[PDB]
Amino acid sequence: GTVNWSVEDIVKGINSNNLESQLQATQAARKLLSREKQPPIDNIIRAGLIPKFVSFLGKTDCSPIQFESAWALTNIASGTSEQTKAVVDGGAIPAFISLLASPHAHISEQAVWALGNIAGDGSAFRDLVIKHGAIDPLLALLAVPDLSTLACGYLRNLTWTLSNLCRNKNPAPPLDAVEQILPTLVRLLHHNDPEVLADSCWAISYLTDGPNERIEMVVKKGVVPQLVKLLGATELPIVTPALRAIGNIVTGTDEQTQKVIDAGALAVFPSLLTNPKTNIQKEATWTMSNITAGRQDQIQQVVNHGLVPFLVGVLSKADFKTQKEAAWAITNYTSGGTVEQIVYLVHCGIIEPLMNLLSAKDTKIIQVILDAISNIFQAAEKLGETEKLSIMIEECGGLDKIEALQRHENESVYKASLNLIEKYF
Amino acid sequence: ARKRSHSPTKKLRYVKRRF
Repeated sequence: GTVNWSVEDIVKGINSNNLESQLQATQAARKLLSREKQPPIDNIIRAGLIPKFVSFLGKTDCSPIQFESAWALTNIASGTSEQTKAVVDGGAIPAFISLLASPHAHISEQAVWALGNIAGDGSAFRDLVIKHGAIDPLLALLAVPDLSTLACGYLRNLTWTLSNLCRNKNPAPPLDAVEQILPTLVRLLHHNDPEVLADSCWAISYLTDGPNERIEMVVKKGVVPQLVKLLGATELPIVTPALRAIGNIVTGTDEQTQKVIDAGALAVFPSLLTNPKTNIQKEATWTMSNITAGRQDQIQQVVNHGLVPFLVGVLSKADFKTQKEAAWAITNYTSGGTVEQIVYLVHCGIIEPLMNLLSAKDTKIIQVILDAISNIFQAAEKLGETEKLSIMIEECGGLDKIEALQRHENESVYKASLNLIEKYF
Repeated sequence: ARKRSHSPTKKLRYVKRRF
């Protein structure tokens, strides 16, 4: 019927002025563009079919051709950036926005999907979709008393498209658009569907990946407790974006970090810092490193939750990137901590793994470790116990590593190692 | 000690095809 048509036949059917022949040719095009392997998007574009599809988007009296052309254009916009640009150049954005209010739910859902692709191309097309006025009808589609009355696929598509509207930087989405979207996004963040939750968390993570004002916009909506709850979820697709959002939030001010701590986030990190998935471990260690860069009371809350031994463990054995994040966490801890917190750090057994990591090839981690060791030595000086720390470092084999680094190619490593050896060894 | 922001994503485009 409409299966395995040639682009020639599709073009002849769409060039006929018989709306039913046009409909069947458009369905054949949709079926070609929906094939698993190498859909012929470039050939369809070269045939000049995008303007015809966009015109078909406005055939209110023929809902089937609206649906077929919307699907075809969605799949074309899912290709390269040049093909999404081809779709946009045909005028598809306002037509899809007009279709958002279609009485046919499948047509509205397809329009949502297409706008999601277009906005997902990048920040320019994201802002252009916003300028054409998509947010208001999109949100109207979600203005229901209970989200559970909506079809699951429809709701997932709406959530994904909104997340794409929140995505990308340079520039970030317009502030007014973010404020207009956020309430619905929180409501979705409280939904029970795992995919909706994952996409909502990803959107919140996008919105929190920026200056402190952007983070404040999100945290004032009260999302942090729900984010922590989702941090404790069993589904990795939910935990990953929730952890990303929590990390972004703790990159902000001390009060936003304190909001994260007050919600009970630290109690989840014993599992996260031992999670079998390496990415979770790395992101959790980065989050901990940003939390140890906070106030001394926040470092003390890290201590009270028994998380210093977990940092020692990650420093002892983990993928090298997680170990680098842990070294950063240790250096921030030692930079901002009290003498008592630093001696507690040493009592947990940090010196030996911190020294074993001086074997690495990365220069920046070496500099970070040497800075942490200098801070720990300053604490030991204030206690008059420099010789005990030096004996510890010498027994570990760390003095060998430091004296070797005296001959390192980088200037800072050279000078830091020589300072340590001149002042304490 | 300064807060260290997350590294930029290398996934610049997020688009989906309907099969």
